[PDB]
Amino acid sequence: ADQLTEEQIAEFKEAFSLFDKDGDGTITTKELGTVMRSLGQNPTEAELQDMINEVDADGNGTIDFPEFLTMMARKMKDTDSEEEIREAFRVFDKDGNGYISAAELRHVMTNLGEKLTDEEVDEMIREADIDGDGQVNYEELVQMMTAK
Ligand SMILES: [Ca+2]
Ligand SMILES: [Ca+2]
Ligand SMILES: [Ca+2]
Ligand SMILES: [Ca+2]
Repeated sequence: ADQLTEEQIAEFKEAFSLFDKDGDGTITTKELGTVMRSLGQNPTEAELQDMINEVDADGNGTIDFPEFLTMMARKMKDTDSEEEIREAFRVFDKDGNGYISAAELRHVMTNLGEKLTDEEVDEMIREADIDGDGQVNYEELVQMMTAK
C-alpha cells in the first residue's frame, strides 16, 4: 500500500485551494480558468474545456483533488523515493519470475487462510494489467495500490 508522502499531499492542499477559492474540494472550469490564460489573453471556451477534460478523467467539468494530483503521477509512476518499497514485489513474488501471477497470489492467500478463486484474483489483475500485455511488473503493481 504505497502513495505520495503525507507531507507533500498536505502542501499540495494549499496549491489546490489556490484554484478552488470556495473550498468545495473540486475546482470548476471557471475557478481554474481564472488562473489560466483568461487572466491575460482571450482564450476560446474550447481551450478551457480541453485543459479541464484532459485531466478530468470523469468528465464532470471539475478537477477533483486526485485529478489535480494526476499531474505528479505523470512525472513519476510511484512519486516515491524509497527503494526498500520495491522489495515488497519480490517478497510476494516467491517464484522470482519477475511478474506477479495468479498462482503466486493464490499461495499467499492460502498461507493467510483465505480461500480465493482465480476469478477473485482477476479483480486485482485487471487493475494492474490496464494495457493487457499479460504481465504485471512493478509499475503495474502500483496501480492495484492506488485509484483506477
Ligand atoms: Ca470550487
Ligand atoms: Ca472530475
Ligand atoms: Ca511471479
Ligand atoms: Ca501489464
